[PDB]
Amino acid sequence: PMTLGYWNIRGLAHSIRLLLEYTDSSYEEKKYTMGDAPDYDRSQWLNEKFKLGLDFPNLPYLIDGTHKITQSNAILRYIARKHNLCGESEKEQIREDILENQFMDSRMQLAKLCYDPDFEKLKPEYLQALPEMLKLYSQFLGKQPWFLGDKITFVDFIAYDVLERNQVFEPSCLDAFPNLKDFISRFEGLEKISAYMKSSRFLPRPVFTKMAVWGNK
Amino acid sequence: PMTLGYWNIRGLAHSIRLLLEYTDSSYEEKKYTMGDAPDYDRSQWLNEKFKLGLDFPNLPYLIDGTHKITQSNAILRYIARKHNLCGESEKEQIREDILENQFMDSRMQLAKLCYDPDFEKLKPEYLQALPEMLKLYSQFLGKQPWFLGDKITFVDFIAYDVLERNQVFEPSCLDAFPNLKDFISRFEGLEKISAYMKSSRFLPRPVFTKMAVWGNK
Repeated sequence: PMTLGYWNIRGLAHSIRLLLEYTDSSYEEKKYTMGDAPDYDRSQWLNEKFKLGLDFPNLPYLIDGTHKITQSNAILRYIARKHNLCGESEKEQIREDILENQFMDSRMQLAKLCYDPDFEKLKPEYLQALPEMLKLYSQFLGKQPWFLGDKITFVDFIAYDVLERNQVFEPSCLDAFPNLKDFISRFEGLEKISAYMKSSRFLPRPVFTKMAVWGNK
Repeated sequence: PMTLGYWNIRGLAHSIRLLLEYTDSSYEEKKYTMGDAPDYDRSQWLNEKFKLGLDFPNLPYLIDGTHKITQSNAILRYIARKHNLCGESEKEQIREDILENQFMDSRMQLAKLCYDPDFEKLKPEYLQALPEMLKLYSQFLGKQPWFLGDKITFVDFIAYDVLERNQVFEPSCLDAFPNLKDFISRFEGLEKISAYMKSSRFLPRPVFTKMAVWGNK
């Protein structure tokens, strides 16, 4: 079937794995392992990086027959397009493109902090800015069950990931924003998702690679 | 008409401006100025940041009637969808999604170097890495006039920007990659483009904000 290659990490493959699971996609996961010692060995990946036929070899990568895809957003969009989990009106396509990029911005702010040796000094700073961020997502979701209204689409898999992951980092962050909390419960409530989370193939942690100072493994 | 708000910089608005000119779009530019002294005064933007009705207030923004849009890729996509400067087949949509994100990564590698105070120490590393980056883009463009084949699309506006920008940073970088050189020439040769470049509203520099150690103004 399909092939999803990535580190044995949650990271950029989380929303991908959930969507594949949700759409009932048939796939195999090629999971790469990293070293621990001062040399975080990546030979397992680098050895076949150029032998899979990728135009821009990267992790994660999806291979579906003739289609070799890299870049997590392109991979999501690909599966999304195949199952109609995309925005329909231009109104919805706009929100989609905004959130797709907005979440990628949020995702990267956590990543920067969690890989920085000065994590301890920088963390409080992050936490003070976090509620401004969460407020805008809250404002945007409103009374809607999903981010583009009534129908679940690919952005919700992205949203879930970056929102839920912040809740592990700082457990109480979403408490002031009920609708965000409910979103997380509603997503996890979805039949295909809950069933997957109760399986042994889940993998919600480690969040980051072994080189991170937080959420590393 | 439309409104494009951004710093008085080339930056992330470059490819949007070009695409607006090319599509014959009518628009006004709300350009913001930054401070000089150790306090890079951004009050000009900050004062109205929350008064324009943006969901996720940010620069650049595009307001088109009821449509308020932030995130440069969402703005590009909005205009492109309007004038059909997008990919049609899934094959084209894939290359489009890959490229959008791949170009965004390239754009960010240069930005990080040029805003870094250790710029003079880091520049050598970037330069030795650049020739792997451009080769992948040559490989991908091949003998096609534009990145999705024969029809020009939005990714070409992104492409031109980051490729041409590297040529300003390092004049000889595209030397080994003729098709990339020709792409730049072909892009600049487009009627609406050349005309715009010969106008007083072009603004190809500064490349980065006043805080950049390179390309700053």
